[PDB]
Amino acid sequence: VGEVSVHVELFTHPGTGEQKVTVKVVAANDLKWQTSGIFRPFIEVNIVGPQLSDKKRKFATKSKNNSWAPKYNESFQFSLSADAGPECY
Amino acid sequence: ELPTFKDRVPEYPAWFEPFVIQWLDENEEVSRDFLHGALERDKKDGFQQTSEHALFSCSVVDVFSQLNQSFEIIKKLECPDPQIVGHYM
Amino acid sequence: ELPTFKDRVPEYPAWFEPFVIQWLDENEEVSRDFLHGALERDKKDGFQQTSEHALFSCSVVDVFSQLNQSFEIIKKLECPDPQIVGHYM
Repeated sequence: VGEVSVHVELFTHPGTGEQKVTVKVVAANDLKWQTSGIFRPFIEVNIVGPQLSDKKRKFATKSKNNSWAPKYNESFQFSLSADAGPECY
Repeated sequence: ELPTFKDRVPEYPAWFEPFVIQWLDENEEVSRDFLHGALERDKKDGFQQTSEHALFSCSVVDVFSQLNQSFEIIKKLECPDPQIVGHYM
Repeated sequence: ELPTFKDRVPEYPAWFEPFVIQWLDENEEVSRDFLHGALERDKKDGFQQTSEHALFSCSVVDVFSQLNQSFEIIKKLECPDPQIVGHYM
């Protein structure tokens, strides 16, 4: 229904040996959503995996008006657990 | 970085070239169908200038976005065979 | 106190943070203009010691006073996001 360009950097966090996940949301494209109104796309990013109760599971880009190919260039930083490896997420 | 293959233009891109070409084709069709969408939106909107300084209407932005997405994929391949690159280009 | 948001570091400080930074900016520039004024008032006072046992001159005091008035305006926000705090700091 479209696509999202992301650049993602796993950091086995050079400051801690936890894992942190930088997610640069670059853009979306080909969004199948030529809507009955003002389209205002934004991109939610969520991390999924174990031990996330204490952590910010969700981010979102700003919205972009009337844009089926919205650029964002917005960089988020999830924390994973320390224990569960990146393959648990 | 092994001497044995720093001594060569890498041969592996020649394996993938037919697939990248097929992808470039698919991408052209997707681009030309996206274009008609982008234009039909803009035309139905009566070609509003994107803003009072973006003197052009939105379909330009859509189209170049599509093209740029398309280009950036190719560019990220960084194909080390300049003849395969010339062919892609 | 709703469980849903007791579960979380409040996200609202991310909203205000740019306006706080703007404030910190207005504040610094005011503080640097103030600094020059204070130094110059003290210079006009020939840089007398604040007393014969308070061996520095008054501009030092004025500046720390200002910096503290300023810091306290920040501190009075008690932003529950410590990274947004870290940014202010």
